[PDB]
Amino acid sequence: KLRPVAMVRPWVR
Amino acid sequence: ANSVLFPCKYASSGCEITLPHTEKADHEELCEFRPYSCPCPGASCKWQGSLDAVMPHLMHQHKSICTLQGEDIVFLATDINLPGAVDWVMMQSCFGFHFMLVLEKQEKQQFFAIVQLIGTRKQAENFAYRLELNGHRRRLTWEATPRSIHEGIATAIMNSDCLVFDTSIAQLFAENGNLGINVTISMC
Ligand SMILES: [Zn+2]
Ligand SMILES: [Zn+2]
Repeated sequence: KLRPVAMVRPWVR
Repeated sequence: ANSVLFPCKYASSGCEITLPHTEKADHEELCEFRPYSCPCPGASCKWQGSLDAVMPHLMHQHKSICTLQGEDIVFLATDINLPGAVDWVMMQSCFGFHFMLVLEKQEKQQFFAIVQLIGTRKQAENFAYRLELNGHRRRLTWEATPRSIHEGIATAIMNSDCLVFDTSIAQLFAENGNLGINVTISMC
């Protein structure tokens, strides 16, 4: 399907 | 007085349940009138509020969490190979609700991916979600009911009740140190 891609930046604990 | 029923502690905010002490504490953990706490991973935040208030809380205090409109998206987690305990979070908006998409790399290493509804347990039951990892003629899929933020995800994750994979599985699907998770939400 028509799929928006989103980049997610990591967070370190 | 043969015996007595006691009101739920959250009776003030509208719980009409009345119960014998034996199972008061049992009800009061399940109770839906219990305030909602912050659903972000990393509890540096200790906010509480009503369900109506949650989305606004994230919008004010967690501005870096970003949202996508759609029932089919790609959650592209970047820098997947970072060592130690890492979190990735984003929000998916569809069917009038907001969903929290979470990936958690734990230290040993193992990855855990899960979806929670910003809504009630009963609402969460109306939905299904698919998580899927894709590579050349290779696909790993997880399908389950999303958890209500009321319940949270911590015990699910401990029980491996979600998509689980290790760093070596990650490499079969990662491109340039980034992993693309296909998240799809639907009603039922
Ligand atoms: Zn109650
Ligand atoms: Zn918070």
